[PDB]
Amino acid sequence: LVIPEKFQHILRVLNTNIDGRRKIAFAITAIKGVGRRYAHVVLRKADIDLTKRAGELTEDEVERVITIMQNPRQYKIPDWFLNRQKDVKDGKYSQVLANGLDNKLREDLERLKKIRAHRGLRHFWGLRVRGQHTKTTGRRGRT
Amino acid sequence: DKLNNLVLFDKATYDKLCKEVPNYKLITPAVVSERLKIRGSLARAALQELLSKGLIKLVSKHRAQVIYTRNT
Amino acid sequence: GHQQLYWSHPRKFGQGSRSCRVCSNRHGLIRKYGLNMCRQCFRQYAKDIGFIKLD
Amino acid sequence: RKFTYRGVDLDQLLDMSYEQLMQLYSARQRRRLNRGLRRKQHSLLKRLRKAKKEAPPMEKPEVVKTHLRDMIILPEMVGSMVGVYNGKTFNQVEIKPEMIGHYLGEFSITYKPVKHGRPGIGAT
RNA sequence: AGCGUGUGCCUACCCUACGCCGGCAGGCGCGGGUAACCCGUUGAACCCCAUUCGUGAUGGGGAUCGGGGAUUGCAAUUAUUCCCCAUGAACGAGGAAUUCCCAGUAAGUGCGGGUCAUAAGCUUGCGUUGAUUAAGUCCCUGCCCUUUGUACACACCGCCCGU
Ligand SMILES: [Mg+2]
Ligand SMILES: [Mg+2]
Ligand SMILES: [Mg+2]
Ligand SMILES: [Mg+2]
Ligand SMILES: [Mg+2]
Ligand SMILES: [Mg+2]
Ligand SMILES: [Mg+2]
Ligand SMILES: [Mg+2]
Ligand SMILES: [Mg+2]
Ligand SMILES: [Mg+2]
Ligand SMILES: [Mg+2]
Ligand SMILES: [Mg+2]
Ligand SMILES: [Mg+2]
Ligand SMILES: [Mg+2]
Ligand SMILES: [Zn+2]
Repeated sequence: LVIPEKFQHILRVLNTNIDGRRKIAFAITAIKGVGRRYAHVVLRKADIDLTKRAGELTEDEVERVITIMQNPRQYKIPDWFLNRQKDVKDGKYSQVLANGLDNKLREDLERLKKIRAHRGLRHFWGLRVRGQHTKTTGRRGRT
Repeated sequence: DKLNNLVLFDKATYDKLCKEVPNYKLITPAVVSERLKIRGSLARAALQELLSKGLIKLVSKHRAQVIYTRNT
Repeated sequence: GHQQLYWSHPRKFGQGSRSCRVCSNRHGLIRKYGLNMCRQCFRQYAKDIGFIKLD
Repeated sequence: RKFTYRGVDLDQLLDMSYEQLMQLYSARQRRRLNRGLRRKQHSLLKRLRKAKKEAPPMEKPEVVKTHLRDMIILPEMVGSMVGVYNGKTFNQVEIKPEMIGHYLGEFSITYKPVKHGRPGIGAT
């Protein structure tokens, strides 16, 4: 129960800071694009015990987790689990992560804006997008 | 203020647990967590280890509450 | 021609496919037990139908 | 730089049949195509093809007007001028290759964006 | 657990057991019920017993958005509804003011009926767990009586005086 001599209080994974005091399953959800389900299935695929903290892992385990996370399709992770199934531009299934997600959302908004679809116009104006009523709600953030 | 509790035992805290906890007359993961600046999970693990070693009696076990006591 | 266009819109479901059997009104319709009456006509004819107020 | 729809460029899209295009589309478009198109959509497609055939080699085709706001933009429509009814006026839209899979009604807005005035006496 | 519904003049639209396929929404077969007969011994939810977390806007909360899949429809875009990954906002018990309630009651928790091609954050009912406080008063609010005053009777939202 004593802390190991080599313990990582802070980890640097994918330009993200991971708190080594949290359990490994929930520690890696700090990466944008990874949730509880995806983190749990990745760790179950890596054959890593879920009863240890993030800082207790060795470098081999960390790099294995990163490699499995980058390429889910290689490690029998199903397509329906992925969050970027059937890309519009290239048609490839994948899981998009911290910065890639940030620019992929930007490209998805730019596509709608340039083509002048109604949803893109709503995004440009700053209004609701999924057909909600705006008369009485959503006042916060407006003058 | 913020409450920063240890998640893994240190030398001083492990010595405190091994020396003073078995004499508290009322041992509870919340009590050990509050006195030793420890998280609840580490306190539960330490109390289970002490119970396994036989240094502490168990009075009642429940999911909400576990109660320990010093040996007679 | 006109024969095709007139009344062409399908009316197999919805409020436009049902009406009261007494006054031909489409609002407040009662379909339970196949009554097919609006609430006002039902309140007018309840005693004749056989519905009694006990509570 | 070259346009590709899910890894397929425009020429192959034009060569593909409807069954091949069903797998490229999304669930709603696939279901719509599986249920089939009716007479009016075929008439609109025929009119668009007729208009595009008669265009001069360097000029745009003549605008074809329609009320069909639920028509799915097929790859054969790219490069045609369609006036879409919005309830009051026919708005002119040129089909771009990036419009494949959307409806026509998404590109002719049905309301005027709100610019607010001073609130009246009845507001508290 | 309990109250109930279920294949319809026009009228298209019922409740579903069992086997297989799919990870899920679902899809295929093949049967029962016009009903104390079938769904159904209605294996409901809170609740109970264990596991993990540990005062951190946190594994609390789930708003807003991206990408996919499926069902109802003639038609789903201004997202019908449903499913899966991802994103993860305010909110740490709420000012002046104000509502309802006296026992199987208040509150917690689910389930039926109405609307219903698609369908409940509403309503109308049903159970399950189950209390604190009180057996008084006219202080507030309101409404009744009796006495009393009136120049009011379109009845104080009245009548009426002087610049
Ligand atoms: Mg995350
Ligand atoms: Mg809406
Ligand atoms: Mg608003
Ligand atoms: Mg959070
Ligand atoms: Mg959270
Ligand atoms: Mg979508
Ligand atoms: Mg509208
Ligand atoms: Mg989620
Ligand atoms: Mg209800
Ligand atoms: Mg219903
Ligand atoms: Mg209502
Ligand atoms: Mg009083
Ligand atoms: Mg007097
Ligand atoms: Mg008098
Ligand atoms: Zn009637």
